[PDB]
Amino acid sequence: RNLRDLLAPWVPDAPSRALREMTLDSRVAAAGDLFVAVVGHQADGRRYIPQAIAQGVAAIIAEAKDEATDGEIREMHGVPVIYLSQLNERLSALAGRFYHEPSDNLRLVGVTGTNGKTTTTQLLAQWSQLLGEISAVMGTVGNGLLGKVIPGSAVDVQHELAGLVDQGATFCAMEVSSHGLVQHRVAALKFAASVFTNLSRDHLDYHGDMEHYEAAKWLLYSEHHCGQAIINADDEVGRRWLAKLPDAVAVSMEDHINPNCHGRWLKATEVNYHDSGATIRFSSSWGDGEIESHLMGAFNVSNLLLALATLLALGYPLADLLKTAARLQPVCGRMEVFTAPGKPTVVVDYAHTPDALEKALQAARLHCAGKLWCVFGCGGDRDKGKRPLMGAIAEEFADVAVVTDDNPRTEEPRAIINDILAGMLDAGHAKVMEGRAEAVTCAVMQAKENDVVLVAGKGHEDYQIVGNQRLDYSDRVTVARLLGVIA
Repeated sequence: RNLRDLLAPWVPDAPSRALREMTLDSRVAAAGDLFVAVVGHQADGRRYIPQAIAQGVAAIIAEAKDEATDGEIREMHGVPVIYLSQLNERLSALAGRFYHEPSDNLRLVGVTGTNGKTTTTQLLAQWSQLLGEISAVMGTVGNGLLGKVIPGSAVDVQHELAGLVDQGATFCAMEVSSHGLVQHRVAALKFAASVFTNLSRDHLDYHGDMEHYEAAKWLLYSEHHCGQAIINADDEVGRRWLAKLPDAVAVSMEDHINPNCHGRWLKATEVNYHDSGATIRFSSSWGDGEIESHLMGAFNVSNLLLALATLLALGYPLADLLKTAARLQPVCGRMEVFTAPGKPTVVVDYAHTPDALEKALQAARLHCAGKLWCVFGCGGDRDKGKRPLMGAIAEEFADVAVVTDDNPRTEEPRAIINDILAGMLDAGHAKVMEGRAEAVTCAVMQAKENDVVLVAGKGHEDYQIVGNQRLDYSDRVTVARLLGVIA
């Protein structure tokens, strides 16, 4: 890493300096570092140029706005200070070059949209790895090689990606936030593929507003190296964009493929939702097939189909994808199914809000031939507002509501339960059982073979907070033990 080589594409004959790390934060800028001084929200890193120099940085790259001409090379206390216009816009490119273009040295897939981003990202990484990649994820959860995810600027994005390259990653599935995209955080990344789980947004009922929204986003995407575009056609905006993008892949499970266009497509033709997952029959421009998914709900059918279409577009053979599909697993604590011979199906899900609980129950229902049971509670010493709403939801969308404890903390456990019951039309029809373990057991042992039991609120959060004590407890382990299987 040399300053001169670093800047060669933009500033000829920049001074030669060995560079250590690249940072935006003057507080950590150390001997040999490249400090980058940017202007943001009510912030100007140029203020800290003296501090960075005093700390022994090798060089500084700074925003030119109001202070210098683009490419102007200055010298302060012997330290090169090079000014660049539109530095925020160029930061990704600058960092890309600093870190030896990590996105040129693995297959990067970007996933954007409001729903299904996390799951689709995980499925991409999982499936590619089953096909022989060493895969990684970058997301809100965290970054890392698959199964080693560690819990944000354009520089951090490039740094992290370079870290993954160093660890031997050949494939990375990256969640891209709307905000991140707008702030140029992935501007210089070479995406092999871009997955659009949806393109619609709330608050755009005015035609003028939808037009502006689409224009802003279209402009943004036009400035990125998106690679192959894989678009959910069950989204209204998705369909409109597909009509303008003849090389994009159209994906649907609700009959939104237009065969007249002769483009690439993938669609579910039928789904059988059963106890252990979904049997998904699909047709595609690559051929037809059947996948045995071990994921639950209609949304996860969509997420799987998006991942499949993406990997097909990237050239992974259909036969190999089909051969590995049955090994795709649920995201940790998310609609995780446990089945056992002659026992009810049990789903462990993290849902702990009204909206999430409703979605979870709707998903579980699709796999439920018999009665749907819902075992849940609400956290103590937190906002009480959700309590009656979650009560109402369990009553409406499940057949049997089993109300129990979920991290009561220092609050009277039965008071929390009463708050939940208060939201129900017929509280008397709910089952109340305290001791969460006991409640789970009640449901599992009483449910019929063709019933489904949703155990909501925790996912893989393996503790129960009672008073001030974080007690060892796991829904997954409790469920597995009851069913005679291994969590």
